[PDB]
Amino acid sequence: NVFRCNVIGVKNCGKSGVLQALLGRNLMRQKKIRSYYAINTVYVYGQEKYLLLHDISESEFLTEAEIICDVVCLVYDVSNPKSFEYCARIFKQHFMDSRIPCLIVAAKSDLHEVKQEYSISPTDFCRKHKMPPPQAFTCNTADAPSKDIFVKLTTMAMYP
Ligand SMILES: Nc1nc2c(ncn2[C@@H]2O[C@H](COP(=O)(O)OP(=O)(O)O)[C@@H](O)[C@H]2O)c(=O)[nH]1
Ligand SMILES: [Cl-]
Repeated sequence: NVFRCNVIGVKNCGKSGVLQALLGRNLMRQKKIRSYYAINTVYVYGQEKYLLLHDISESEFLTEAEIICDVVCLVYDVSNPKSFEYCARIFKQHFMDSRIPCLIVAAKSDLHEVKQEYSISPTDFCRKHKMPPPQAFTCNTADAPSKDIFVKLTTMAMYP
């Protein structure tokens, strides 16, 4: 089965990097490339699934067409202290009452982590809203980026 995931975060938070990481391309190969969607096979419990990622550009609000999905990937940049505030805002605005599972991903984990300019820490925010702990991620690797978050996203997408 095919599952859809909306990747949401500020400009230059690493959304495009997440999509290309699904395609198995590290940051090194990405920067030598001149879509807002990405799909690949993801295996959960030995079974073949398809995960379709949607790059959602930073905006004031999301339309009903942008909201519908099987799982939401809230991406913030650990080197950008204003990145998580957007994720929290979008969540409360569209997904807090949607019964759609959300996963907060701390992208660019290879960089130095700074204090986010939000009243609630990303860790506390996840605990407050029954969400999994913030998932560390980076596509700036020697080999292909880890597909751990994609297995987890697909797993959550299989919720009824
Ligand atoms: N160090 C590091 N830099 C990254 C990573 N992912 C993206 N970047 C850099 O962040 C910049 C913008 O990221 P981008 O993928 O365009 O995010 P987007 O605009 O939200 O889709 C690019 O110049 C990338 O080189 C990462 O995992 N590690
Ligand atoms: Cl954007």
